[PDB]
Amino acid sequence: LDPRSKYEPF
Amino acid sequence: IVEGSDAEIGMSPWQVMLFRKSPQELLCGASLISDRWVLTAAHCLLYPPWDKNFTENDLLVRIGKHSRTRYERNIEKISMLEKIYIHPRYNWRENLDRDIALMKLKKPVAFSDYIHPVCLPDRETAASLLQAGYKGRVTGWGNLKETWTAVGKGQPSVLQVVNLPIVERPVCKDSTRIRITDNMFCAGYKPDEGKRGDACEGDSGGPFVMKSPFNNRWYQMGIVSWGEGCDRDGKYGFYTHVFRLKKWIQKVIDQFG
Amino acid sequence: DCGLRPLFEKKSLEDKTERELLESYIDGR
Repeated sequence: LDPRSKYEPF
Repeated sequence: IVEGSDAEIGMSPWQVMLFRKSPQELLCGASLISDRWVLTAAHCLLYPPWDKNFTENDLLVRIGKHSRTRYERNIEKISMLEKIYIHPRYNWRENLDRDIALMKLKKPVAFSDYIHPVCLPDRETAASLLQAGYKGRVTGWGNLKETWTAVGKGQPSVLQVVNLPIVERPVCKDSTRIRITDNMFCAGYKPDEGKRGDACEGDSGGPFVMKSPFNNRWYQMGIVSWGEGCDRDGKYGFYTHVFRLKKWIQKVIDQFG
Repeated sequence: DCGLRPLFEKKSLEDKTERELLESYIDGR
């Protein structure tokens, strides 16, 4: 889920 | 890299930028583990639920890299993959395990003061070093603060360095709520530790190389995979067991290069 | 030659935050 999270990025 | 500091010319000659051609941009970083072989997070190459999914052509790779902005005219490198290689038992579905991928540099790079390889562990090294409290250093150009945005507070000008301790496996299972496997490890100081730093957005794929006091070498102990944010008093990043999966790592090298 | 940064080790330079690395394997004071 990579590290800034589910929902996608900003 | 949350709370870290700016690199120095030559201090991580194995850090590579996973820069897609167009939308001309950067999704991650990886590391130089041969004349022509580069390894990274899998999430960094194949994520369905966000329909992330690339192919050689899709991306292009760069080296010699200090400033995250420009064009490192004659210290930098770049070549495109010949073939990407992921790990056939990867969990983008569950917790993102065996978060590992490798890429047979379409062609081969020739090293210098600015591009030089990293070596992979041996149980010996995989084991003197991968221990509670023994710090490791994580690099990149990732997001200076939790997923947000600023040539400031968003992303750095230059390459970011942080060194973090390993987390007592127990404590690790109690930062998250994600089913964490004996294949992933966690870095980063404690709430109480009174000091902070971490890895953030587009830090991913980025290395977790430590230094063995035995031979003064740099051993890529980890590979950036996940977090529930950036620099939370209460959690620790989660990296890939480069050695656990060192097995696989070998097979594809010895079968296609 | 791997693991040996040609701008430090490879000519005994010591990156300003590496010494901090060591004092964890043998824990400082």
